[PDB]
Amino acid sequence: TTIVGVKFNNGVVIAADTRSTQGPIVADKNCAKLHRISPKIWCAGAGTAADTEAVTQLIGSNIELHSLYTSREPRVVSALQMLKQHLFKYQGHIGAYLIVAGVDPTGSHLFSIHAHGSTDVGYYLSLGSGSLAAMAVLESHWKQDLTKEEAIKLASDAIQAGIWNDLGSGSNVDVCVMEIGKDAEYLRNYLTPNVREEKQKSYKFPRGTTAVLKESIVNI
Amino acid sequence: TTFSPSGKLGQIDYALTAVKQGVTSLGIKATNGVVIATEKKSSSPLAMSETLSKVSLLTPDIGAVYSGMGPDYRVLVDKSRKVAHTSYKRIYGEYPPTKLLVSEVAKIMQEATQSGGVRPFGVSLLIAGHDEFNGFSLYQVDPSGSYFPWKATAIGKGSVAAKTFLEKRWNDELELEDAIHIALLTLKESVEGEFNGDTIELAIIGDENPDLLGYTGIPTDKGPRFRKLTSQEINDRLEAL
Amino acid sequence: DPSSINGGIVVAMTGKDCVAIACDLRLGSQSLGVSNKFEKIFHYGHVFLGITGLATDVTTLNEMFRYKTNLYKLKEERAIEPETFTQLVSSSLYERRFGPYFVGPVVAGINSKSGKPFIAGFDLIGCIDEAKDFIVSGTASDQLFGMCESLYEPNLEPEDLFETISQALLNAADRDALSGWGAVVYIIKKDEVVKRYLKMRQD
Amino acid sequence: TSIMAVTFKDGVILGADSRTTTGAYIANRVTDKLTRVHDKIWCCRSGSAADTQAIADIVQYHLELYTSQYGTPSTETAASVFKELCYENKDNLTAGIIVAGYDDKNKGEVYTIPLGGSVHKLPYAIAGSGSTFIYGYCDKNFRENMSKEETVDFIKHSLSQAIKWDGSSGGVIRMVVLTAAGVERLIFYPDEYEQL
Amino acid sequence: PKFDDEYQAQARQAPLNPYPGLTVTEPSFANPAGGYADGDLYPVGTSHPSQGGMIFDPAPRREDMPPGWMPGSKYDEPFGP
Amino acid sequence: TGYDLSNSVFSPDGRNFQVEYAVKAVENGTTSIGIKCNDGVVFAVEKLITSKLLVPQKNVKIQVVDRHIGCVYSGLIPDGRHLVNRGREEAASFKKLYKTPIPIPAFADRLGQYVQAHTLYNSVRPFGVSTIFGGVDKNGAHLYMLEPSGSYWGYKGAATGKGRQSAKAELEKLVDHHPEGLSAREAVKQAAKIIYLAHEDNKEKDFELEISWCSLSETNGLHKFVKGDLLQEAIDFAQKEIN
Amino acid sequence: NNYDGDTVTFSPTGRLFQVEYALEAIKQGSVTVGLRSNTHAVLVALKRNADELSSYQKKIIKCDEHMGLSLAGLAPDARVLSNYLRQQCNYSSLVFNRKLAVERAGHLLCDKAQKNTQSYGGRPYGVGLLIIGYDKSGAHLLEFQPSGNVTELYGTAIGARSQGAKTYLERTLDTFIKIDGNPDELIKAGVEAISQSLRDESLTVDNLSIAIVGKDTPFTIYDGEAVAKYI
Amino acid sequence: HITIFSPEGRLYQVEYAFKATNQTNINSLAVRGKDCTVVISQKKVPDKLLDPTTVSYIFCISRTIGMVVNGPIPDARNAALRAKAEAAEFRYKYGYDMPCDVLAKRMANLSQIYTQRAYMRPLGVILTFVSVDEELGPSIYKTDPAGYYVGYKATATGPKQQEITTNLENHFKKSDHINEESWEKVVEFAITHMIDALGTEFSKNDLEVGVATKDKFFTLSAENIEERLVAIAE
Amino acid sequence: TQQPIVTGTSVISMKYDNGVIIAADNLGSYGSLLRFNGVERLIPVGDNTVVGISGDISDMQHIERLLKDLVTENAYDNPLADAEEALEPSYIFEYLATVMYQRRSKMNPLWNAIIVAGVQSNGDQFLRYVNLLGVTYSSPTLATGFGAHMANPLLRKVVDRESDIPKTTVQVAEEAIVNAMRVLYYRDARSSRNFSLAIIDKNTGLTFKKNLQVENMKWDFAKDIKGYGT
Amino acid sequence: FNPYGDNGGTILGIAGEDFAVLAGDTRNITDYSINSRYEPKVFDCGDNIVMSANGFAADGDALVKRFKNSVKWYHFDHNDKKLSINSAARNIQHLLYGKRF
Repeated sequence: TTIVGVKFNNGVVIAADTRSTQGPIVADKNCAKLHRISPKIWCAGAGTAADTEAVTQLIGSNIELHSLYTSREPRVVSALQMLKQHLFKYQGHIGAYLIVAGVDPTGSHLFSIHAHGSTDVGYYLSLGSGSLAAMAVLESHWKQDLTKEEAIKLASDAIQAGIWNDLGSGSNVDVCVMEIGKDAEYLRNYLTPNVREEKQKSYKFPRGTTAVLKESIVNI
Repeated sequence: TTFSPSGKLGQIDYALTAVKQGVTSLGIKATNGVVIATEKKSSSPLAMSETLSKVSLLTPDIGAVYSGMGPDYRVLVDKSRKVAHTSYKRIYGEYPPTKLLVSEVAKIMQEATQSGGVRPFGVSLLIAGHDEFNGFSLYQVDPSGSYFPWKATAIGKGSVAAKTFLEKRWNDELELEDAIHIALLTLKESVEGEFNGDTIELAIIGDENPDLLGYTGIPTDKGPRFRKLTSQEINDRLEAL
Repeated sequence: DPSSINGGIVVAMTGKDCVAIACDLRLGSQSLGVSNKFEKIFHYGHVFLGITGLATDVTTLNEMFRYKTNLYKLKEERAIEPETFTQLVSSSLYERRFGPYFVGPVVAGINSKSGKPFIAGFDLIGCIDEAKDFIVSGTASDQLFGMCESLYEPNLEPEDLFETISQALLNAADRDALSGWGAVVYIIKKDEVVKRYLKMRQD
Repeated sequence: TSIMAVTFKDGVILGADSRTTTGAYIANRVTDKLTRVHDKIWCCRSGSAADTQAIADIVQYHLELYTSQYGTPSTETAASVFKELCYENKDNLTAGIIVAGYDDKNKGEVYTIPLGGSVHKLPYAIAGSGSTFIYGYCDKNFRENMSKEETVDFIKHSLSQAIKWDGSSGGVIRMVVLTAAGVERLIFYPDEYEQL
Repeated sequence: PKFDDEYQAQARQAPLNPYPGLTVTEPSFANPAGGYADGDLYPVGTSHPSQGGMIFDPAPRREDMPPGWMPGSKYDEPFGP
Repeated sequence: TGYDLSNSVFSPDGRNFQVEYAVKAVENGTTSIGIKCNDGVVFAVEKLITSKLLVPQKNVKIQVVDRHIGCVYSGLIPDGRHLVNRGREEAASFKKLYKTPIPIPAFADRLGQYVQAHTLYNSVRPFGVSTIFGGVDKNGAHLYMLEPSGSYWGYKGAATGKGRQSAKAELEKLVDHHPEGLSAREAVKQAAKIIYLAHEDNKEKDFELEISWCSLSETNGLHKFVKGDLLQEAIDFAQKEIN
Repeated sequence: NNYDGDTVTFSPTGRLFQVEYALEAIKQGSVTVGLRSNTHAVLVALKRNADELSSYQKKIIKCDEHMGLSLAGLAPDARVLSNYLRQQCNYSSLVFNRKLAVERAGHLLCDKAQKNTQSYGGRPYGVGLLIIGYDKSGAHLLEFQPSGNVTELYGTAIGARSQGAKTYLERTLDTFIKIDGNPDELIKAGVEAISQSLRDESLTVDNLSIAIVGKDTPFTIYDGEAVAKYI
Repeated sequence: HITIFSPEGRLYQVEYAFKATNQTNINSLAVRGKDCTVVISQKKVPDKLLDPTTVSYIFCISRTIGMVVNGPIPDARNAALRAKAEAAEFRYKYGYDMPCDVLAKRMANLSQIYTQRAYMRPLGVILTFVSVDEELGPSIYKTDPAGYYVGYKATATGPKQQEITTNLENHFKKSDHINEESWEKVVEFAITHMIDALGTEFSKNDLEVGVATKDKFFTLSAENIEERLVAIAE
Repeated sequence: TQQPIVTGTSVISMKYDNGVIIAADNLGSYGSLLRFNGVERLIPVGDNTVVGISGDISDMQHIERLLKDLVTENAYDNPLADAEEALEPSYIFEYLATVMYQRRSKMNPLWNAIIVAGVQSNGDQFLRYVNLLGVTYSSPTLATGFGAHMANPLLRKVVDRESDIPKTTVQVAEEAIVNAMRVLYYRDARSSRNFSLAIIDKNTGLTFKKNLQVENMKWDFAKDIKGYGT
Repeated sequence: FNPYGDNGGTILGIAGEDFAVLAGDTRNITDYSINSRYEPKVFDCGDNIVMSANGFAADGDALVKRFKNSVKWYHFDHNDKKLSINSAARNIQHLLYGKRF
């Protein structure tokens, strides 16, 4: 997996690839990895995938409840605190590693959370098996006060580096742009650099090729 | 809370009396939406009435209004939100339909009606909501936990007059804006004091509102169907009235 | 290994407007084959759930989902849809995060309202693997992935969908030691379901 | 990691490096290891990051409640809370912490809480994997009642050597100066402290 | 001299049950300890008296995988190599 | 009256009648006083000699908490012992979490919360004692008086019990006469005189005077009992001022 | 009145009726006398028999070699309080090798008894106890009452008609406290005091029970033939 | 005798709890400036043996939130301790300083809990929270024993609540926040409303003043009160 | 606690004709790193008792807090607590031993070895040892850690049996203790030059000589050694 | 953490007509070091019984203290009556087996 977060002059952009693998096999070529904790708080996780899903679901539900209770837009730090306390309570057995980015009345925030409950502030972050390849590009090309377009290009290209140079990362690039003044822009399959090679032949079988012993109609 | 010799639950009738002492609240079903309305009283001219909304969101498709004791409504509402998330959405990945959430709220209020050491809630709710399967819905939930669906209904001190007015006005072919017009007229006829966009408040369960979704780029997600009408939106209609 | 002890296969595919889910019938204890009637495909209304892995967990989850889906049907007055059922299965699997069932489920069905084919897969602890083309689980996951990738193509009509899925399952099972003894293929449509038993090698 | 705290004539200067590593990989090269547990009380995190951050949040909660109920705490109260939390969970926890703060009655104070969970007042304290390389330098160069500039230069040189020798220490040298005047953030970049 | 692991990212998890939850594979249940006097209870002191076919092909050990890893679950390495 | 057979009740006037009936129990207790010094606080209490069988100078009624807090009370004596026990364990807990001895204001807060808690539930009786307590901490000397209702204030001088009115009048005259404040040595004798004057309206029975005090100078900040030479000096001073 | 029936209710005058009736419970019981010198402490008890065919109640409970007590009022409450005192002294011995000081024991019983007088559902102990013991600080004698009050005393008498015994003890206070080097005269004074509380009855080898503890005397109870020399 | 419905639908016990709020016989005022919020409350020291510094009803709940209580001081201190615990809990649990109105809401919910469970009596106190919110600016939130709460443009409470309320209403209608430029000016303004409405001139000992400002709520000492009073006399 | 991290090495003590002498160095070592040199491991608990502690320093501070709480709670409702019914060495040792054994039984042991030295009110010397396992014993001389091997023979050469105690004066015992400190400094790698010494005497009470130096070191023979073999 | 040790002591009980003898050495040990020359491990238990709990010293002390408590409670209940040797044996059996694991 390859995630990157990139803060820019007026927001933060979080990007990820879409390949999902079980063992050395590509279980899904177009897995969506960016998850809403809120309309303007988005996360993407590594490690035990099921734990990332369950924990993000829990935190999103609790945060929407709290936002309704307080009648205030969620703070990114609220999600950070709740997530890190929950992960710490289990002493890392939840195994959820996340990059959480979002926008709130206090500004644009980019954090990372580790399974044992430690967190980090950052201006550019990377995660997953492709973390090193993406971080190489981020280090080479990141600068203070990137524009939104430069930020999107930089995040997309770091994810592309992870895609090209890591086996556990591939297919398409998902991008989500959070900006201070307006709604988040989720860009599903922002880049599609890995279109499918065409079949040399159509391997459809003539009907009747299979041998059938019995046939029945099921009363559903 | 125990049966009296006549078979009535003793303290529930007192909760109903407390509800009757509450301010008028309304609900009207159009063919393409639902309106819920209520007047909001003020403790003093200095109090910021805009701080408190008697209408509240339970789920992006469900909204609630009440007549009776306000604090009871507030605690019942956050209990309702908690159950709607923990008990249904945490499992099925979707918000409970109006029928299911109404049932859970009725259960919450009925537990107090069937448990010692606690008095029943002193609020009657009108829970408007929408479903992909049941369609639009409007339910009145009483202190006893008894809930029944209504085409249009009114609760509070103006209950009987508002009900007799709705019985005249309601018809099977109302659109949402006609329902809003009827609700405005009915609630104006029941408000004894000043009537303007700040004393009245409205909410509608209508078509999708992607402008309120807060994010873009997901075609599948639709956005809240519940939305409150701002003071200016209500003033516009009262001026056009 | 609890997942490899009993073997078994499940594969699901989406046609143009229909889905197909198929499984092998072998049940055994590693080397020894015990029964040829352990059907791993269960249905709850119009949604079909195939489960590979430890057979005790397969049966336990069949009972659990029968109970939960019957209660859903009664108190909702409507059958559980494939998406809602997928969420229910995911939540139920994660409930035992630290004591998990050693199973891989596979959901297949057609959403009654939209009429759109739907299939999804899972890991031991409820990682949703929603996919648009086909889902694979069992001891022959590798064989089935390769075979379905080679054969499957979009918008297969029910007859060609049957042929493709049956050939994929047959050729995948013939190369898996712990799978076989016949297979059953369900062809699921908006208004009917066809169950067919395939002839194959009995070794 | 290279943590350091040095009391001086007008208060205490707390300093640290910014490099965090996961094995040989520098997972974060500009991290801030100094934490404000209270207005004039700052702690430094060493050992497990998760344990140190949990302890810091619990101590912030306890000291906020103490401030609201009993008035402003001293550095000693903060370090005592640290001590109780670390000791009652010493088997689970793996955190060593330096607590530095300024109170007018005591001026600058420094307590160090090694991995065992004991409490020690010291004129100065060094912690982290990089401290091992500057025990001799700090011992031979520390002086009582240094001036602010002397203390800043002393901490700069000490952390410079610690960063030079420890692969797990590096990045910018950050310091917080606690004094009656206030709290001052200071940052010194590699080309500044490496050319000493 | 070891490197610092502040996040415990490289932290690795009696012997471990190969398949958690199943007591039938629990080490203390798969191989229970004998009674202190089993030597006097049974004559010889004991209450009691593979994979890969013809082809040489060439799972992880729960004791060196991270705590969050569940055997057979989908897991993505958080930090890479 | 009504509305006074239960503890957790407000009467139509908004009055917790059971708390007031508990207060009336304090009004039947023996007089106890406290006085703040320039650098300390002094406690004194009447001990009525019901009979000659009582062992003199062994049935103590002033109690220490931790080491720097002194407590004295009037009313249902076992209730005061219960309150002092709770205060002791609260001080122990505070000294366990933190390390400084519990500040007198913090201890007063703890005791006020405990006593007020007993006025919340139908299932528990209010405290039948009004307790005078204080001590020395980093911010000098403090003196507090805590009522059955859980209310408490910081006092310059406090008096509770049957003779509370005359003791209060004499404490007012005391603080008026000594605008520059009292020393510990002066205040011991002064409190002895105040207690002796307090008994004069309760003189139907004999009594024993018990005095205690804490000071930065004369105890180095620790609570101690008046004994021997100083005790007798105070007794002669009080009797001379009465004669 | 309406405030009598609950332990957690003050009367309008601030009285706890439910505890004063516990005091009446001791006023129901038979007399037991206690007195001390600087070196010895003595208990004297007039036992009761339900019928001419029935044996007498044991009114002296031995804790251990340095401490013991007597009863007045409800015997089962005495059982409970005495076993709690035993638990406390035993705990002190195990955890500190320390003889539980008699004042410490008195205040522990005070604290335990106070709890019943404040929390609902509990009943005040309808028994009063006289506790004697000898420790590093000399001989002691304590008076315990249901209200929780515990008092250290030279001598006292609790139970029916104990006022005469207390009057005699007050009269002779200056004498019996002087008794030194021998327990005989102290026991004689105790039996003389208890004799003041007898009406239509007299001290006899079966009615009377005597106990003593002191420097040279581990807690011993004299009864039957042993008490014949004092009657 | 307990919090249950009378046949009229009224909770007589809660109504009695309201009446307990006037036992202390002290009045309070809260006003919002452009950038600050101010509290004025009467300090009545009936006994000369009291230490006036310890007689207080204004409470520092957090760095930003101050609270003012009318009613018995034991219940006021219980509520203040509970509010402090809630604020620390929120700061720990959600990672940022507690909003003033959200604290008002949880305190109202907690008070409502007593209004429904017969196990415990309601607190006979009315709480007034004041803050300069991080987002919403100056805030005043009065809370009732019934569990009812609402934000205010200005607030007065106590036996003579109505007179202060009338004066505030007249001032606002003749002019939502006070146009003064510094917190001292608005403190003086509120003191003048206390002087006019109550028809009484206060000594520096009779007044308590709590001023809420960005990242600081603080209570004025006696000499600061004297400064404000002389500025009024100026 | 399962493993000691920061530790104080050794404590020695012996009883002489009128009381007990006990000493301990002021160094707490973090492994082989002589990290903290200002630690005080002799804990007075009265004019008649001093407690020497070894092992984990954090557990030592916990035990010191326990002793402070003992002293505090003994004075409650105890008007005689300052002259009789005061805490004897026996009571302190018994409480400590009970706590140590209980912690052992719960598999959460205090990794300390504690020597409680003092004099009972009857004048009899008290000197007993207790370790993490709850093992307790008394002897005319006691030592902990390397003291049990290095120092203890030296002290036993002075008072080998109970019959030798009345023959041993203050000066003889103090010289023996100081010589034992010098030897332990020579041969114990965890030891320090600075040590504290406390004397409890039935007549003159507790004397507490802090920060003493090891003196009269012998090193001048080292100049003749020329390495291994040749 | 190994919670057990061996303090190297020996005890010896001999019985015959008219008498019973319980003898044991006073040496106390830890590994190869002598802890103390005179630590009695045979105790006069009162009631004309003698007890010893040789072995691991801490457990010996604990068991002896527990038996003292039990016999004293027996005296509390059964009117200070003499405890028999068989009753003591059963008491100690129940003490020992109370910690079977």
